[PDB]
Amino acid sequence: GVLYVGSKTKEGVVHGVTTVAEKTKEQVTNVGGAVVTGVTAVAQKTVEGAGSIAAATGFVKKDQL
Amino acid sequence: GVLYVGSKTKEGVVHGVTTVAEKTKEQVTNVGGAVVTGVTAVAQKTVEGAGSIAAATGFVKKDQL
Amino acid sequence: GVLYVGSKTKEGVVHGVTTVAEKTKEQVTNVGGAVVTGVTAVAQKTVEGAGSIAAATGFVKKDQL
Amino acid sequence: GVLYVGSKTKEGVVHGVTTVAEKTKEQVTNVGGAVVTGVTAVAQKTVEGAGSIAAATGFVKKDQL
Amino acid sequence: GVLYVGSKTKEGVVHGVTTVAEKTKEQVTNVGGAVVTGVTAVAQKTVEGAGSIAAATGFVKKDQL
Amino acid sequence: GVLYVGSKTKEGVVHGVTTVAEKTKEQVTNVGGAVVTGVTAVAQKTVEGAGSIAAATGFVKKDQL
Amino acid sequence: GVLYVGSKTKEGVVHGVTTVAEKTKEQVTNVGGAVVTGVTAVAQKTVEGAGSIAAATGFVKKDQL
Amino acid sequence: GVLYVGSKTKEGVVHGVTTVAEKTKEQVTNVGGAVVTGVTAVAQKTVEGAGSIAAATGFVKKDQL
Amino acid sequence: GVLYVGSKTKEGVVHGVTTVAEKTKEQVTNVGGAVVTGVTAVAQKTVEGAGSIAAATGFVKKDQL
Amino acid sequence: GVLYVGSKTKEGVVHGVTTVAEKTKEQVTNVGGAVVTGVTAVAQKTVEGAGSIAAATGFVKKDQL
Repeated sequence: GVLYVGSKTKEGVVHGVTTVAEKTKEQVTNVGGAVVTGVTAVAQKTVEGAGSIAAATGFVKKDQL
Repeated sequence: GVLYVGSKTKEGVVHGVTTVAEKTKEQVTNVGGAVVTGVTAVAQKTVEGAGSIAAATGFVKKDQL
Repeated sequence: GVLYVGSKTKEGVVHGVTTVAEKTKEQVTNVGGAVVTGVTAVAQKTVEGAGSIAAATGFVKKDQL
Repeated sequence: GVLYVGSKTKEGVVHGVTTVAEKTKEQVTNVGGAVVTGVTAVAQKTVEGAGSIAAATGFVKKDQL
Repeated sequence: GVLYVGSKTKEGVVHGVTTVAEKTKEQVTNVGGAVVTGVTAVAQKTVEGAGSIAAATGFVKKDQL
Repeated sequence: GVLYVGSKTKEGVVHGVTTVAEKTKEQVTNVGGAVVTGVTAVAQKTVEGAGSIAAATGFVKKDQL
Repeated sequence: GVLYVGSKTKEGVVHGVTTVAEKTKEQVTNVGGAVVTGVTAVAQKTVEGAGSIAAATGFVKKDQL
Repeated sequence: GVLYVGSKTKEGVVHGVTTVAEKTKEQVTNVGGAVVTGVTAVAQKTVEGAGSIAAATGFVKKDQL
Repeated sequence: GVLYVGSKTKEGVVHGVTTVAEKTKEQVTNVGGAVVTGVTAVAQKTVEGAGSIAAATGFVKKDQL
Repeated sequence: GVLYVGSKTKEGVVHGVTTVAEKTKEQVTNVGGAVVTGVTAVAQKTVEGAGSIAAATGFVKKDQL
């Protein structure tokens, strides 16, 4: 069991990520893959089970078992 | 069991992500894949089960088992 | 069992994501894939079951099992 | 069982996502895929069942099992 | 069972997403796919059943099992 | 003299001031003065003349010359 | 004289001041003065004349010349 | 004289001041003065004349000449 | 005289001042003066004249000439 | 005279001052003076005239000439 009393629990918390990103003449050319160019924020508590993937940012899988 | 009393629990919380992104003459050319260019925010608590994927941002899978 | 008393639980909460994105002469050319260029916000609690996918932003799958 | 008393639970909540997005001469040319360019907000509690997909924003699937 | 007493539960709630989006000379040319360019807001509680899809914004499926 | 040609002049312009102000149990007790608690927006071009006051927000004067 | 040609002049311009101000149990007690608690935005071009005051926010004067 | 050609002049410009100010149990007690507690934005170009005051935020004067 | 050609002049410009100010149990007690507790932004170009004051934030004067 | 050609002049410019100020149990007690506790940003170009004061933040004067 789990018991909290009068507590202030902050679990999986992302506070105030400030970004001032100035670019000029940007070019991106992806080809059949995965690209992430930006602010990201993932918060998780519990992930269970055989063969599990959690908060996969930019994941690429080619499986041929 | 789980018991809280008088608590302030903040689970899976994303607070105030501020972005000031100035670009000029941006170009993107994706070809048959996955691209993410932006502010993202995912909050999760519980994920269960065999073969599970949670909060997959930019995920690419080619499976031929 | 789960029991809360007098609590303030904030589960899976996305608060005030502020974006000031100024662009000029943007071009995007996707071809048969997945593209995300924008503010996103996903909040989830519980996902269950074998072979589950949760909050998939930009997901690409080609399965030929 | 689940029991709350005098609580203030905020589950799966997206509060006040403010966007000031100024563009000029934008062009988008999608071809047979999935594109998302905008503010999105998804809130979910419970998803159950084998082979489940939840809050899929930009999802692309080609399955030939 | 589930029992609430004197509570203020806010489940699956999207509050006040403000957008001031100024564009000039925008062009979009989709071809046989899925495009979303706008403010979206989806709120859900419960989704059940084998082979379920919930809050699918921009979903594309070609299945030939 | 003043001459404009083909111009886009934006003089004294206040664009899109967004406010999400959540309060709880506020109390104000003014006594014989000046109080401003709110969003304000004043735009002016030209003010002329001896002894002039322009866009006075919260002004208090007791003059006994 | 003043002459503009094909220009884009932005004079005295306040663009998109975003505020997310959350308070709880605020109290204010002014007594015979000047108080400003809020978002303010003043834009001015020209003020002329002996003894001039422009965009006075919170001004207090007691003159007994 | 003043002459602009094909220019982009941004004079007296305040762009996107973002504030996320969370307080709890604030108290203010002013007595016969000047108080400013908030976001302010003043833009001015030209102020002329003997004995001039411009963009006075929180000004207090007691003159007995 | 002043002449610009094809220029991009940014005079008196305040860009994107981001503040995430979290307080708890704040108290202020002013007595017959000047107090400023907040984000401020003043932009000015030209101020002229004998005995001039410009962008005075928190100014206090007692003159008895 | 002054002449610019094809230039990018940034005069009196304050760019992106980011502040994450967390306090707890703050107390301020001013008495008949001047106090500034906050983010400030002043931009000026030209100030002229005998007996001039520019961008005075926290100024206190008692003159009895």
